[PDB]
Amino acid sequence: PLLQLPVEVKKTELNGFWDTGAQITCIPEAFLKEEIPIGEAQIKTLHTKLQSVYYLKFKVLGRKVEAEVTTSPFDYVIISPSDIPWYKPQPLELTVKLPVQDFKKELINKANINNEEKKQLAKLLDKYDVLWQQWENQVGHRKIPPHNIATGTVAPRPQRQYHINTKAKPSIQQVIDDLLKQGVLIKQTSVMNTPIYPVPKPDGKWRMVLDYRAVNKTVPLIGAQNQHSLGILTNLVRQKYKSTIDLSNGFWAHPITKDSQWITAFTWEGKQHVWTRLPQGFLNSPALFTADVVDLLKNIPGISVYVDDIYFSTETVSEHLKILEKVFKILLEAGYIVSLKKSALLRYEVTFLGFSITQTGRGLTSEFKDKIQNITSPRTLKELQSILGLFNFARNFVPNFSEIIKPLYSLISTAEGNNIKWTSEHTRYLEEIVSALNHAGNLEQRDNESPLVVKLNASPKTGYIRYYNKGGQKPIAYASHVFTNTELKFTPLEKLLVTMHKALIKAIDLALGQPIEVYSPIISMQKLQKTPLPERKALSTRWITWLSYLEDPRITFYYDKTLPDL
Amino acid sequence: TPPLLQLPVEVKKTELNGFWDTGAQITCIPEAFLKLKFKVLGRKVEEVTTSPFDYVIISPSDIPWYKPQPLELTVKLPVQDFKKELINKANINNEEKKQLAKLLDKYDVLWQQWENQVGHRKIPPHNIATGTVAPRPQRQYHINTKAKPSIQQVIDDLLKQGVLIKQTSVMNTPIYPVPKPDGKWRMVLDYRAVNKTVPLIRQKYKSTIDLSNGFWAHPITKDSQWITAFTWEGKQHVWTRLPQGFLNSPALFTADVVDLLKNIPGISVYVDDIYFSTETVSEHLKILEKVFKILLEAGYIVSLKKSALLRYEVTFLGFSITQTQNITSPRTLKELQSILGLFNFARNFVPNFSEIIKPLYSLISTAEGNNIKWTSEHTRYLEEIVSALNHAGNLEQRDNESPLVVKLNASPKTGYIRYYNKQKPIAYASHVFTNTELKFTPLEKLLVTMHKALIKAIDLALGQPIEVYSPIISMQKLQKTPLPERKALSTRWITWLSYLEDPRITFYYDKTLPDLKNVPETV
DNA sequence: AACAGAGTGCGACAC
DNA sequence: GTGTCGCACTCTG
Repeated sequence: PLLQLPVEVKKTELNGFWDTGAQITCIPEAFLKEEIPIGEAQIKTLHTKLQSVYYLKFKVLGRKVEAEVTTSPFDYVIISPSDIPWYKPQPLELTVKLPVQDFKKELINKANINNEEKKQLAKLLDKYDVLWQQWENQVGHRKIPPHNIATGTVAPRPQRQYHINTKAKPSIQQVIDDLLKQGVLIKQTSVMNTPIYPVPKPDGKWRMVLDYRAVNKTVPLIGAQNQHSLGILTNLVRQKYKSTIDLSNGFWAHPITKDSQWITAFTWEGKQHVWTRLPQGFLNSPALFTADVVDLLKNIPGISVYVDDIYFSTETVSEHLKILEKVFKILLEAGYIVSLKKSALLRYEVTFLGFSITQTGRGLTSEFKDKIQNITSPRTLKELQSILGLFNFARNFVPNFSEIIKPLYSLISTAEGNNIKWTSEHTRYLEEIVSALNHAGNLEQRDNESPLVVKLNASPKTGYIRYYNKGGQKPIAYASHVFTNTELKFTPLEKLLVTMHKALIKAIDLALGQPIEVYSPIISMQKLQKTPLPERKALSTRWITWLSYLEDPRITFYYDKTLPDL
Repeated sequence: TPPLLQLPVEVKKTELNGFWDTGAQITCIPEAFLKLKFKVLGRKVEEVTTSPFDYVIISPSDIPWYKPQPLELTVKLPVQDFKKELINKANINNEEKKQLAKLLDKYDVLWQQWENQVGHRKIPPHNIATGTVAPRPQRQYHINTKAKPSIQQVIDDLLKQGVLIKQTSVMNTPIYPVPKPDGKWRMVLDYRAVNKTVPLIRQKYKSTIDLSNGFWAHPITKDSQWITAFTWEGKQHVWTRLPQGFLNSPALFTADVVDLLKNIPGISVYVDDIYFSTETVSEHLKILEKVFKILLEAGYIVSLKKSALLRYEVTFLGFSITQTQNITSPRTLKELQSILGLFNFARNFVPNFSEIIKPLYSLISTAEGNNIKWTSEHTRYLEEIVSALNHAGNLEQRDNESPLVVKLNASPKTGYIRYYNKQKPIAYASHVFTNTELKFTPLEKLLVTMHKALIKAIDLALGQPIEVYSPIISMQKLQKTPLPERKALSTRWITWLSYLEDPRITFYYDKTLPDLKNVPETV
């Protein structure tokens, strides 16, 4: 199974894709630049442009052929099937077929559109039936040149395979046989060999990931920075109708060069196999994959893609359906497929990257709220760091989070070894955290076209910070700073100022080039510049940071006569 | 009428940039491969030799199917309307003005007719990875969505010319966008973490011709490209040329034009501008053709919009190129009081200061209230204190071995800088604020007087380190700023970042000499 | 016995 | 003191 056909043009060799939807064979423009056009016809593209028809001879699979071609936007050949009536690809048969008709039916009934709009929806999914995952372990075929992932200078030491869990050996076995049939795996001896280590899932199945740490040591990390879960969450748009589309087995769609394949080798039940697409557990497999998908969809407005999960939102369902179809088409020509089960399209609210995007705003999921009620008091340091780490996820949703978490954070230094000094008063602290997070509010998004309002204030012990959009009533996020020992000795103004400094470090990124406005209990900034030196208790290096903000043009300050306290 | 362009090549599973020269029928390729048959643009054919650089020369006789086309970007500037403006702005005699128009039109290949158009120097490419330890890759935050299509069009244009290519690198530099005056945005590359790992490298008729994006005309070697990488729309983009914001890119840029024009006397280039002056209009036009020819042959392109010529007045280095201390008397006690503070530094290095300064103290005390009476004799006793300080009073000569300390400050209408040597100063400075500068904020006033104090500083330094002392604070914070709070900077602080990234000069704030109300200099 | 990003705090050592 | 940079844990795909 090639699923890409060797095509030879002008004594050169490209790849030809057999497109049923191709009314005409296209061809890269570099080959038609010397030929004479024979006709002009409107040609269907993603963005129906009028192209010119040619007459060219070439050969596919080695057999001479010839017909009417046209210029292609890509470096590969789109093939009208009528141009090669002798060739016919066979269908696709793996192990377990999925209930794709059930996936569609489920996805429509959950859709928040009307019955007339629901019909428009139902037609669209039956139309792109070729786009949805139809078998277990079905992989797409990305039409990009293969990656050379073996960018190393020193060779890695081969690993002896260690123990595979017996409970996983049937699950991997089907995957390997399913991946072998689609050409993803190849039986091949190799210099390198790495251990296959399945990771569990909530369902009885198991994942194909491998201990690639030895290989990872000899390969440099790709420096691209295209995963920012917070930046997406804080900057996505939240109109009426929202939807998420989950790519399926995205790694296994990116081809890797043959010379780069040996580094992926692993041993399974006696024989040594070699990956052909980006394997899982490899250090550059994320950065390479997520680069391609985020590059593909950049021009789709209002979109947000995290690795293989795609969110967007519009106000009217009519536009949502147009953009949705545009997305499906871009994925299909690219060679990607979509898991319909993992995705949900058209709802007043949907959960994205661990938060629920309700019609009112970004909030904590019910699934998370159950996660935190169901914790017991910790017994070891690792347990303390897990309860702390889970709590930390929700930090932005309560005005004074950094207070109630401090008594728990302090317990890890006083603890010696893994044993910890938990008290009845300590458990009480744990309960207060959960109740505030239980009753925690709903968070706003960042208006990328409006100034950033940052309202700050401080008490003798800690300093509080809330962010808003100019005139916005619900905050984007909460923050607060516990004054350390050295900060406590500061004058009340210097406490306000070290609170402001810790805000602006964050608020500079939050503005996205917009202006910034500061509301504070400080009457005038100019009197602060001339505060007597025998009055300022903090060091001079802390006062150059604070005074520098008065010189930044992107920020102005304001006095707000609201909520003083001490 | 835009000019020709290069073509992508690839030989033996190796990606390379390729260039077309009409002359040679012998292609040449880097020798490292040759321990014949290869593809260019996708089509493949076979007669080569070795090349001087990592670049490839193609034989045009080898690829008949390829006929180059005029250069096409996204936005075409009105080249003729720029040409007529420089004609109409030329305060020169009319028949000569028409003759210059004829010369300007003759070189439609030197001017830029395309937004974000780049040139190309046939110089050997620059090895800019001259550090020893690699910079730590840097993280990136989400970009303002309104800023993306502006930057995307700029990147799309740079990709089509081959300036930017999509390549994965080990390193990564942040990118932050900033508003332009119009509705578009501008891309900034925050190369500080990169910069810290690499070693640092007049008459009647006047004119200023300004090269356009000269940085992007300098090829950089292939093994030095990885360090320039930034991540746009989730893919890493690598520069094939000197990037804006790199350390040694301004130095390597202007060092090329001064040597291009080394044989022409009287030139004065600064970063991106070119300065020439002549006695007549006949000589002025003869040098234009001489200078324009060198630029074309080398490979730059100049923007007619940003240039000015044949004017009795031009601007250059922030000043006015015209044709070919002291104060004003005080009115209230506040003016006189800020005078005493100005010269309070001099009590240390001047022997007879107490007696000269005694007039001032007596006037402040005798006249109660805010209404001061200052006799016309007091005005003359300041006339001596000015002239006494500048002439020769305890002024040490510049020591070429020691670093230079410069303390600057400004009044509302005038600016006052001074220079020491790591017991008394070297020399003094004075700037009167123009009508545009007079409307600035006191910070902005105190800021132009630093630029000007720094042009003389780099002159009087003779290469030594520099220490700047001003009432500007964020200068010193920007100098040493901890990396958790590094972040992005506002437009004004970028130009001074270029000065700041210099490991030789250091900025300080000392809090001395306030003078909010000092009467201006004499007219 | 896997990967990458985001986030947080702690903590030994630097200066 | 302020500051680096490695570690721990959590979340996301």
